[PDB]
Amino acid sequence: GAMGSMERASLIQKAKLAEQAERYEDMAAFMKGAVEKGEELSCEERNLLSVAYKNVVGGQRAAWRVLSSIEQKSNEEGSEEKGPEVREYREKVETELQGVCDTVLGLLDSHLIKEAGDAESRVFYLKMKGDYYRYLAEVATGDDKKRIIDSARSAYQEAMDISKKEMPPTNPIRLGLALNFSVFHYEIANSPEEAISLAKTTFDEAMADLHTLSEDSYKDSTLIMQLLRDNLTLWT
Amino acid sequence: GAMGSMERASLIQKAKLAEQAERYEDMAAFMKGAVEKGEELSCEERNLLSVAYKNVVGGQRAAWRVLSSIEQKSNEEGSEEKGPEVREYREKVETELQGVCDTVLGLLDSHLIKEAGDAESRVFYLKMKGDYYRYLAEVATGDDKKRIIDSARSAYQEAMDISKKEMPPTNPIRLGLALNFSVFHYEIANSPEEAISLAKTTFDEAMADLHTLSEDSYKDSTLIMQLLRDNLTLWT
Amino acid sequence: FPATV
Amino acid sequence: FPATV
Ligand SMILES: *CC(=O)N1CCC2(CC1)CC(NC(=O)C1(Nc3ccc(Cl)cc3)CCOCC1)C2
Ligand SMILES: *CC(=O)N1CCC2(CC1)CC(NC(=O)C1(Nc3ccc(Cl)cc3)CCOCC1)C2
Ligand SMILES: [Mg+2]
Ligand SMILES: [Mg+2]
Repeated sequence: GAMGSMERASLIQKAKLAEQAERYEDMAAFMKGAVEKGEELSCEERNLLSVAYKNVVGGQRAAWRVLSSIEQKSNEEGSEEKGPEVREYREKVETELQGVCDTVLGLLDSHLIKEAGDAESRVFYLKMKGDYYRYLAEVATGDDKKRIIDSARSAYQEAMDISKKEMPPTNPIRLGLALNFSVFHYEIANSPEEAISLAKTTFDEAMADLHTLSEDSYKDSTLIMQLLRDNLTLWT
Repeated sequence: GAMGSMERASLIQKAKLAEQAERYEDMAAFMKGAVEKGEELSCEERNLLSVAYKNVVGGQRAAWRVLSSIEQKSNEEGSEEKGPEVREYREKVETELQGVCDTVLGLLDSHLIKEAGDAESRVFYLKMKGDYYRYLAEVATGDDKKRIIDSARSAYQEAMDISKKEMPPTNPIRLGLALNFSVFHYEIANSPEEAISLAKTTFDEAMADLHTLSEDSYKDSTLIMQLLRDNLTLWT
Repeated sequence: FPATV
Repeated sequence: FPATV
C-alpha cells in the first residue's frame, strides 16, 4: 500500500486536511492507510473514514444515475442509435464504483468488524457494510443480485439487533442505521411498507427518549429524526 | 496513451457525457485522447477541452489555497508546531496541479498552437497557454518564477496582438482573453493599474460595437462584459 | 432521492 | 477571487 510508509497519526492529520480542502479521494486514501495500520479506530476516526468514502461513492452514484438515465432514453422507441459509447461509459463509472465498494467492504472484513466489541463501533461498521452492499445492489443486474441484496439486509439486521439491545433509541448511530435500513427497504427490497413502519417506529421511540438528553445530544438526535420525517413525508 | 485505442468521435461523445455527469477528470482524459489523434479541433471541441481542464485545475487551485492558508497560519507566532504534514500535503496537491498544467501546455505545444492558423483558434490556444502558465505562477517560489510569469505574459500578449488585428471588440474570445490577461496583471504581475486600464478599455470598446450584433451575439458578449465590470468593481 | 447518512 | 473564463 502506498500509505504504508506514513505514520498513522500523519495519515489521520492529512485526512482532516483533505476534508477541509474537499479532497475526498485523498481523504479516503489516507483513511484506508490508517485502517491498514491494523489498530482499532476511535469514534472520530470512524467519522473520518465514513465521511471520506460516503463522499467518493456519492459522487460516483450521482454520475452513474445521470449516465443510466441517458442510456435508458437511448433504448426507447424513436431514439437514434448512437453506438456503444453510452453503455461503455456507464460501465466504466459502474466498475469504478464497484471497486470503491469492494475496497470499503474489504476494510470492514479485514479486520474492522471482527475486532469491534463495543456496540457503537460494531453497529457503525455493520451499518457501513449494509450501505456498501446497498450501493452494489443499486447497480447489480446479474446472477448474484439477490445475494448482494441479502448481504446488505443481513449486515443491517445484525446492526439493528445490537443497536436495540445496547443503545438508547436516541443514539445517533442507532438513528442513522434505522434511516438507512428504511431506505434499503424502500429502494432496494421493494418493501415500502416496511420502510415506512421502520422510519415511524424509530422516530416515535426517539421522540419519547429526548427528555433524557442534554441540549447538545438533543441537537444531534433531532437532526437525524428530521431526516426520518423528511423520508416519511416523501413516502406518504 | 490509454485512449489510443478509442475512436476520436467516441472520445468526443464521451467527453460530452462526462460533462453531463460532472466527471471533469474523465472529461479531460477523453479530450486529451482526442487531441492526441493529431487532427485540428473544432470550435465545440476547443470548448470541451478548455471546460474540462478549467474544472480540474480549478478544483486543485481551490484546494491548494485552503492548504496554503493553513500552512501560513501554522508559521505565525504562537502557532503550535504540528510537524511536516501540512507542507507535505500542500506539496502533494501542488505537484498534481503542476502536472495538469504541464499536460495542457504539452498539448498546446504538441501541436495545437503550431497548426492553428485562424484567429479564433490561435487566440484561444494562446490564451490557454497564458492561463496554464498563470496557474504555474500562482504556486511558483523558485529560480524560474520570473520566467514562468514571463511565459504567461508572452502568450497572452501574442493572443492580444492577434485578437486586436483580427477580431471585433465584442468577440467572446477577445473579451475572455482580455478578462484573463487583466487578472494576470492584477494578481501575478503586481500591475493593478494595467489590469484596470485593460478591463476598462476592453469594456468600453465592446460597448461601442454591440450595435452591430444579433440578439444571441449580444447575449454572449454582454455576459463577459459583465465579468469585466465585476472585476472593475472589485478593484476600484 | 431519500435521505441517508 | 476575480472572474476569469
Ligand atoms: C463514537 C462513534 O463511533 N461515532 C459517534 C459519532 C459519529 C461517528 C460514530 C459522528 C456522528 N455523525 C452524525 O451525527 C451525522 N452523520 C452520521 C450519523 C449517524 C451515522 Cl450511523 C452515520 C453518520 C453527521 C452528518 O449529518 C448527519 C448526522 C456519528
Ligand atoms: C469557435 C471557437 O473556437 N470558440 C468560440 C466559442 C467558445 C469556444 C471557442 C465557447 C465560448 N464560451 C463562452 O462564451 C464562455 N466561456 C469562455 C469565453 C471565452 C473564452 Cl476565450 C473562454 C471561455 C462560456 C462560460 O461562461 C463564460 C463565457 C467560447
Ligand atoms: Mg419491527
Ligand atoms: Mg493598451
